[PDB]
Amino acid sequence: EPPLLPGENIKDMAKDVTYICPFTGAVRGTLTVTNYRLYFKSMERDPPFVLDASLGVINRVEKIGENSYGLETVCKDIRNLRFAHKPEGRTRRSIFENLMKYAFPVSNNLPLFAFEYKEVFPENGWKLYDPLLEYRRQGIPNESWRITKINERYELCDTYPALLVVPANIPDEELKRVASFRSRGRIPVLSWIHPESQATITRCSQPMVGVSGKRSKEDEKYLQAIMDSNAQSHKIFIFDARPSVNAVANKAKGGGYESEDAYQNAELVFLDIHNIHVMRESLRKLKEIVYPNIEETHWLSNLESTHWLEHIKLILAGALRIADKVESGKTSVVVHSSDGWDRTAQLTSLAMLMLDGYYRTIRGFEVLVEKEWLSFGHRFQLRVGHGDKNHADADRSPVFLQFIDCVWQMTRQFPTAFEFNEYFLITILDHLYSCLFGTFLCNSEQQRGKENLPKRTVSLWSYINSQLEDFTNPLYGSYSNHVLYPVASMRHLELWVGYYIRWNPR
Amino acid sequence: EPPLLPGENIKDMAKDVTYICPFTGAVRGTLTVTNYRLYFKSMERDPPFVLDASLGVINRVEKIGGNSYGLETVCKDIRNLRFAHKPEGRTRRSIFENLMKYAFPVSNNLPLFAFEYKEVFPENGWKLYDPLLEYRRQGIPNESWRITKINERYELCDTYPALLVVPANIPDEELKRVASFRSRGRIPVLSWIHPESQATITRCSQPMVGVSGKRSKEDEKYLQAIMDSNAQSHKIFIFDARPSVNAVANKAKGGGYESEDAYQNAELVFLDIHNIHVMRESLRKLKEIVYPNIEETHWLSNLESTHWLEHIKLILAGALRIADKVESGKTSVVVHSSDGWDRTAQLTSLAMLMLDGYYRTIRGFEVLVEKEWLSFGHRFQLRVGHGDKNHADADRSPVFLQFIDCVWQMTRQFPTAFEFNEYFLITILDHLYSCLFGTFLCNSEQQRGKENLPKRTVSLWSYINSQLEDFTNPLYGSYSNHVLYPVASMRHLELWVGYYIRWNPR
Repeated sequence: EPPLLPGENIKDMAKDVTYICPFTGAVRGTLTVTNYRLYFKSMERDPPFVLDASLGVINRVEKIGENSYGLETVCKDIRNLRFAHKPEGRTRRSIFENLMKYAFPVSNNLPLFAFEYKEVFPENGWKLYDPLLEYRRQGIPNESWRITKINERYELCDTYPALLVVPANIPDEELKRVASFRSRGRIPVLSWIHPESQATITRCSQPMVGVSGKRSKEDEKYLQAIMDSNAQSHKIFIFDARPSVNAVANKAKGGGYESEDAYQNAELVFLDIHNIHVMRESLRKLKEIVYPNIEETHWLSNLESTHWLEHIKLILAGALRIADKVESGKTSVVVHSSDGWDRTAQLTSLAMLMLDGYYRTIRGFEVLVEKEWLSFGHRFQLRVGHGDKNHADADRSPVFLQFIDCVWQMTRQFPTAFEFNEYFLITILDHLYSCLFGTFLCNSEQQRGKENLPKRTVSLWSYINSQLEDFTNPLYGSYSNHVLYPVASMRHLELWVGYYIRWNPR
Repeated sequence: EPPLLPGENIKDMAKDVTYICPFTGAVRGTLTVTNYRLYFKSMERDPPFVLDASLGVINRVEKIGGNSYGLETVCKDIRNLRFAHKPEGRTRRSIFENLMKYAFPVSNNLPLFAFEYKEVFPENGWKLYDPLLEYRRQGIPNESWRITKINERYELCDTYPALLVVPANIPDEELKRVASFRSRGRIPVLSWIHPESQATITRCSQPMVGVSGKRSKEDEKYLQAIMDSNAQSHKIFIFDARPSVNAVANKAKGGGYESEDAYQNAELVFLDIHNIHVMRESLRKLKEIVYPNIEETHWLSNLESTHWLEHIKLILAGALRIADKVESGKTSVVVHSSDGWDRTAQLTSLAMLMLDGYYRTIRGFEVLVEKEWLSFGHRFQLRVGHGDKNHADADRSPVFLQFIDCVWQMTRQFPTAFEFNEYFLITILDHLYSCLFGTFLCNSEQQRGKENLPKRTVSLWSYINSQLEDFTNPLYGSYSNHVLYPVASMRHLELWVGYYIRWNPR
């Protein structure tokens, strides 16, 4: 039986169930389903064979010689579990239907387990990010950057946070017109500012140029304002995440990019970072060659054909170029993609980790994610698909998992630079799927507000901070050359075996 | 000008020579040729651009016409150097012909620079390996193993050492008959013995079975004697390095392997390690993709298509199986290949590094190489091709470089286990080509005797031991689980960037 959490109770049980381990072979024992997890335990071994998996990691439940009547569960953490029952046992129809029921609460009008979890913690992780204090830590407001309240009721842009930082001399009536030219109203707003130089990383969605080469004076002058806010007003850079050919296909459909005609003091650079469907396919290919068994002779070329490490390379390379342009070049940059909520989050949050050691602290990382991922409107419910049985949904993608891989890469190249360790990163990716906490539910701050998550769920980061000992890097604290420059090369980057090939007892 | 060694003098010089670096571009300065090296130096940079390359690393000197008038030199350490002079300068015909002269002393009846080198060192590295003392360190002679003097005039086997250790009850007249059945007289002689168990690693060439299934009673009974010498007289193992199909092709041609008919108490295992021409091709492919510039997008699959790491895997896997069979299985083993001097040296010396921590000490490694590579008749002159201009020779192969790569792998998987560091391994491979030292000249102990190398040349290991703290591993000394078991997997093994991709200043 499973050691139960507060709020968690057993919806089903089954004896003499066989799990077929592809490493250790067939093994028999007891399969429990709760409203949070799937537990399998076997006293036919020493040490006892244990399978402790939250329902949230389940992507599909499939019906299925020796041991060929049972259940397969495709998991979101790079494994499949498959079980066997008996033809004269008849538990399979009970266990299938209760997994199907409790694995997919959103599909079955049931509560996610985050809402039933009644554990208490010493700190409230929901009070850890204060938008106003984080800007203060950076020195905002100031003479060039003011806080507007125009979006405190989500009227300008319903997938942004309440408080937006914008250039001081641009007033609220001009922002309304700029919102009409930026896809979904996602206008350029301050992510981060350099303390010594006043150079900024701002972020937005794509400009609505379209087939006819449309322009916006106020948008153009908005970008000029960003450039004008920097002391050494050299030039402004615009990093578009997408490949050129994808940005041009966007233009055919209403979107597009900043022409050098219209944004006369701007350099546009395309970063050749592909869209969500590509990344989803990439991870799917990677899962196929890594689990259950790795074919050794074609290992390197199979890995190449997934493109997983090429995508990781490009993402960090993009972040590197942005970071270098702010730090070395003293120049302000504007980061956008199509919708400015997947690739852009990756790009700003990674550049910000390079630039500012605050975000390398456990507490500062929890802020970084809350700010740039949650507050800025990354669509986690859609991207991860919590408790929803449409496994084929085209709107699912590992964009956030890709971010955490890129961070791991940085920890390997700088093992003294982060207060957190590898286990913290894995733990984040366990709770990205688990739905134990409310942290990664909903698609915007506004939805998080309406569902009232802070009063109705526990914050992941409340748990983490009760347990800092398990997550701290012992070697931390002696990297006072405060800017990190990792090497984005196929020789330097490694496959995160720790995460993607962890289920082998070896 | 070059800072000259004792015995080294300038045969030629040339001003306003341009070296074209494929990383940093064109750079101008002074090209010296000595009787040891090629030096290029430029005061048109800081820090001054220096090219310090021994003539021994030069594989070919090519004219370029007659910056497109000059010399190309293809080097043996995974690089090419190319120079430019002037059409109205006319130094090229002087520098070409003096390189051609001094780069290829064996082709031009001239002395190798090892013979002209008159530096003195505190220790004599030629007195470091004493065959008799190393056997004593192992506990030999003893009741089961005696030292014969039958080969002190090289009469039994002219590519072996003077002193051979053989089983005590086999007398000298039976060895003569066993030499007739083992290719080139390379009879099974003791490499290493277990202190606790009396299990042995012995080594030889292939048995001369041939098309007709020939047998040798005394050979068969010789192997029985080896088995009889072990306490727990389990069974004897014979590890043939070659793939099965290569051993059968050998049998068609006079050679072959120990049949289970004739060697009734023996188990034969084939290790699927390919021959010298394959390995040469593998490194050639690897040189192509690594120098000058690496094509990043197909990096992994290009590396796979060299097979370099597959060969490294199989070699270490073979050593692993031999080591395991002695340590865990308490069983004696017999290692052979075709000639028992390339693959066998790789296999015994690597197994011996796993089994005995003495050989992991700098001093012990110098003994390991002297014993199993030099004394046992690895043909370095032919395999490396010292001062010889026949670059296409089919008898050249990186068998020893392959060994050093395998050792590097082991240092990475056990960074506290070896007293030596990466720089020591690179330094060994620098002096494998340099011909500064006498250590890697000639093809046998007998040739080394005739040419009288100990009185006429400096030992590489005399230099190393003057300079131990450049070669010492700081983390050494806390691995008292004394047997190493590396993992021979394409995930665990790495491309030795340090050695093969070192010429980039990055």
